[PDB]
Amino acid sequence: GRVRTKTVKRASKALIERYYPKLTLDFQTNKRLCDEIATIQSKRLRNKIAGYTTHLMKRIQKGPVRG
Amino acid sequence: MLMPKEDRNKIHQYLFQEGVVVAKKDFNQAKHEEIDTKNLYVIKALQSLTSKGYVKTQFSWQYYYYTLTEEGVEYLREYLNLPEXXXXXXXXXXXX
Amino acid sequence: GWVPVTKLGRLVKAGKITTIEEIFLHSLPVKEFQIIDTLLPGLQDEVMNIKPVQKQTRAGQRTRFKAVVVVGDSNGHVGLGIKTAKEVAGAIRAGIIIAKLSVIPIRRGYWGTNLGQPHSLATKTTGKCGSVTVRLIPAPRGSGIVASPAVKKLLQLAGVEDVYTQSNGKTRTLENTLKAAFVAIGNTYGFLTPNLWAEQPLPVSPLDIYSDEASAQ
Amino acid sequence: ALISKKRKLVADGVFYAELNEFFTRELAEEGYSGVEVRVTPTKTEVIIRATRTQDVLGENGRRINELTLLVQKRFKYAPGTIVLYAERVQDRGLSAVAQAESMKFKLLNGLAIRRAAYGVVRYVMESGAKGCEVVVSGKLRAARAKAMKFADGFLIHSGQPVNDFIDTATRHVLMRQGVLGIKVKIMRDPAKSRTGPKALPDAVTIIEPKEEEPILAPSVKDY
Amino acid sequence: VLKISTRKTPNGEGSKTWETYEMRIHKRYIDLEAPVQIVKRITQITIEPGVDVEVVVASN
RNA sequence: ACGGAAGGGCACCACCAGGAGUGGAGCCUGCGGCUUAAUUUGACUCAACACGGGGAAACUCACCAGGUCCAGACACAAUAAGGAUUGACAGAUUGAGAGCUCUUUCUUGAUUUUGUGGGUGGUGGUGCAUGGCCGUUCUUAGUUGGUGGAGUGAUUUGUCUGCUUAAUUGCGAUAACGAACGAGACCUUAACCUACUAAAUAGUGGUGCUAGCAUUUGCUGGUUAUCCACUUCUUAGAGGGACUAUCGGUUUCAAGCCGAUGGAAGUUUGAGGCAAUAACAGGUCUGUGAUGCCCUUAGACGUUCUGGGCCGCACGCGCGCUACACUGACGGAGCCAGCGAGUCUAACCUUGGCCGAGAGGUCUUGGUAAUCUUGUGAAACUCCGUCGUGCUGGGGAUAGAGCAUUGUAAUUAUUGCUCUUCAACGAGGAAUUCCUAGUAAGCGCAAGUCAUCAGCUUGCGUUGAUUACGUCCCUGCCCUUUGUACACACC
Ligand SMILES: [Mg+2]
Ligand SMILES: [Mg+2]
Ligand SMILES: [Mg+2]
Ligand SMILES: [Mg+2]
Ligand SMILES: [Mg+2]
Ligand SMILES: [Mg+2]
Ligand SMILES: [Mg+2]
Ligand SMILES: [Mg+2]
Ligand SMILES: [Mg+2]
Ligand SMILES: [Mg+2]
Ligand SMILES: [Mg+2]
Ligand SMILES: [Mg+2]
Ligand SMILES: [Mg+2]
Ligand SMILES: [Mg+2]
Ligand SMILES: [Mg+2]
Ligand SMILES: [Mg+2]
Ligand SMILES: [Mg+2]
Ligand SMILES: [Mg+2]
Ligand SMILES: [Mg+2]
Ligand SMILES: [Mg+2]
Ligand SMILES: [Mg+2]
Ligand SMILES: [Mg+2]
Repeated sequence: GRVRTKTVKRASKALIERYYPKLTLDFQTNKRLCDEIATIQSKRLRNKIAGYTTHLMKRIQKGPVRG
Repeated sequence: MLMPKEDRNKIHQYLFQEGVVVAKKDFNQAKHEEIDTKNLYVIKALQSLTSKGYVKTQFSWQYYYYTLTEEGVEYLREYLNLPEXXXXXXXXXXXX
Repeated sequence: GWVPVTKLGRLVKAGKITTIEEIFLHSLPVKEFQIIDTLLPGLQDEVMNIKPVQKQTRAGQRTRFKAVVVVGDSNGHVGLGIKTAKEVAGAIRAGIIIAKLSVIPIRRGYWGTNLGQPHSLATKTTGKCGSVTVRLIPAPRGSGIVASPAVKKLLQLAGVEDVYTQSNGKTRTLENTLKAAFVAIGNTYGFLTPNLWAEQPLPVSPLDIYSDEASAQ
Repeated sequence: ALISKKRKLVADGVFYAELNEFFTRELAEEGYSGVEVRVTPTKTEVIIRATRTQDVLGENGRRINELTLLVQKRFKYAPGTIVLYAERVQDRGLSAVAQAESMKFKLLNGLAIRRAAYGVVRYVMESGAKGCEVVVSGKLRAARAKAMKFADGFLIHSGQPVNDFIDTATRHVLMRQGVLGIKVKIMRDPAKSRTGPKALPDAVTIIEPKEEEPILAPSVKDY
Repeated sequence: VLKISTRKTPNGEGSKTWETYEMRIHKRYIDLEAPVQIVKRITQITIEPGVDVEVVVASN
């Protein structure tokens, strides 16, 4: 199954907190934003982050998310 | 090792004219690469030698590396000629 | 350089606290071992033991070292530190740290005639670290510390000149004997003699006096 | 001449291994770490990295000359078309081989099992590494053989970066009774990588934003 | 892709596990048309360990 | 640690739903047993038995019957230039052009011989003295600090009820907070790219020159460069690409699971590489000029040479191969792969021409290779025809006779060919192995081995499904609960 790891989610929270205005609900733009404000050592990882970060946004923007 | 001296000469001439020996672990070879005597000779000619100093022995990938020490070249200056090589000088380059 | 992380250490780093009795008086804890470091240098340290313990892992075995350290000047202050770690050296160091954050005050007193500077104990005290109990009794001058080698070193660094020891229980488990020897002389400042009957008016604790110089970022 | 490229590059890789083995035997007492090899338009350059270059580049061209002539005879090089060079080292504390052989010699020079271990460990660690692990197997206190592990710092073991950052060396040490094994492992610092990635393939770094005092009320500047 | 496939084990005990090594040989060519100075310069100015180089005359 | 106790989970080396079989037959092949001059030897439940890359005619080669050789270094000491010592034609003698031994008599010169010391070798023992490597627990998910909490202490918590996941994977619950190893990331390989950079060792369109059917312009070929243009197909550099996207149903409306839409791709995208801590007297001294100790070292356990043996056959066992046919066999005919390999001081891949029923032969050729073999025209398969259920033309064992190839050497048949002999086998008892998508199964092919020999293995692609999309009933494991008089830990 598809469970995102700590290093992933750990990054998403970290990104979101200090970049909420800069980020959107769209995967591809966010994906790009990662190349600027973060230095990720591989593409799959970077997308995976960009993907979960975009996931939280799409529910953050529907009510405050626990952490 | 038995062997004649006219074969035992060329070995000791080569062991100083070049100062080092190719060797290779292969008995029954008949004739070295350079040295026109048995490869068995050259080996057991330099097994007596290193067993009494003079030259050092090194074995890797089925190849002895026969290197002549200090006390060696003095066993040569009595066994060959003069008193005044190879491993001492000669600087190549085609100079052209 | 030591960079304080507790309210206490700041006042100690700054110079707004100059002696340890200030802390014992206000019963403040102590969490940064540098506090007592500054407050009390030349505090000699003897390690008394290193026995190995063993464990059983989800497979075979697991073996590692245990250090017991006492620290003190020899003028009223002592510490006992038990630490066990993966190597000798580190198991020791940590012990010394843990011995110092442990450091305790001692009411030394006269056996009888108060002619010139205490030599034994205020009163009889006793402590018990599981089964082992050590008892300390005041003693004439010249009497010396009458204890087992390991209790004597402890009481030495505690700055004691003479005392009598009765000891009970399995005093072969070195760790427990000492911890009671410790609980013993630490209790000397609990025993309310009639000279402490006088009423004082309670100091106000350097935490409020130097409150500003105790505040952080 | 005239050899299949498939066979040549292999045949070459053979040569490297045959050289590297040799030089490890002869030049062990000089702290030999490794060699490069360079085919050039004429001249072939055998480059010897060793932490004791003088006992290699010997008595004014000697010693290394033996070592050249020992080569021209082996692989049938016409003299001069092959030339042995000499390097020092890139800090022996970071090379497993130079360390491996150090445990060998130290143990050979009679030293103590645990001391030899930690002393190597602490040299690597104080050579700016990220970690070090030295594992001695064999007969330590005789009879039934055991194995001891002396590690300090940080290691990984898993995927690719094991090949990037950590290099190991197993060396056979011949002892009074049997033999022991010397497996030194040295994980270097990705922070200094230079050639390759500068972090673990999962190190996420986030550049910190900036406090802002917004409003300012529109306005505009002209030039 | 050179392929060497053998058993991990020496002797012959244990599960029948296999390993497979590779050597990857990469090739390419570039064609030039240049004379006296540009020919001997370019063979040697462009040189690098591990990289086998070879230049060809022409015709047959 | 264990348990013939409890609760949870996970796993086609577990079962459910099934597929394919194996166990029955013959042959191949390994193991035992037996036999033998020897039938060398390792290994014995998963984790010994087409394993030791163990397909052995010499070799290998360790075993059996016999014959040589020193390559017994150096050092001390003794004989010896009234010659230490070496060699050999002949004959006798021997499998033998071994001068090994002997008959005669020449030779050759300090290099050898004798002895003690000391050494060199050994596929001789010891894997229960080791290393190195490897198998296994492990298709598993586990391991460990710092600071704080608990306990005299060993310890404990952190490392968890629940839910989630392939995962100590995560949400969360939280006397813990924050982290490192393992898992994940990572790497490889396979899928998409009309976007970039390119191409006579990759292709394509046009153009010359030329062939044929048609002739209404056309359709189909030939031409290694006729000449030009390009990069779709091929190759490989640089990047792009997916994140489980988007919507929807569930759920602490959390991790996540499910569905539908698109998408090259939505099972960790598929498949591998790597892989922590700790452990086992698991295998290997017969891989090693890796190695302790013992053993032996010139009537040698060293080495080499001649021949035999490892394959010897009342029988037990395992891996296989070929089959019982009509969804087939045989004969024609159609004709499509991918992974691969290949000759320098050498005889490897071999087209083509001729010869030969065949196997194979002979003269040439290209290729150190995206260039020559080779579009590796592979088999399954497809069409048409013959056979017509009969141990039949299914099946091809056993055996006779002959021709060729490898090799010094084919007998105890190396292999290949041709004719003839035409066995058991009519679906395989009790049992039992393997598997979830280009998979299973069927099909062959290259590569390892290799002088010759694959019924073995490592990979490759061709044809291509039924059944599941689950559970703990069986069998293993894992965590937790629990008992213990175990700790050399239920051998
Ligand atoms: Mg009692
Ligand atoms: Mg990791
Ligand atoms: Mg991994
Ligand atoms: Mg079933
Ligand atoms: Mg069957
Ligand atoms: Mg059968
Ligand atoms: Mg044989
Ligand atoms: Mg033989
Ligand atoms: Mg032998
Ligand atoms: Mg063992
Ligand atoms: Mg974890
Ligand atoms: Mg072209
Ligand atoms: Mg054309
Ligand atoms: Mg669809
Ligand atoms: Mg063997
Ligand atoms: Mg056999
Ligand atoms: Mg038939
Ligand atoms: Mg047919
Ligand atoms: Mg019939
Ligand atoms: Mg085989
Ligand atoms: Mg219990
Ligand atoms: Mg218990």
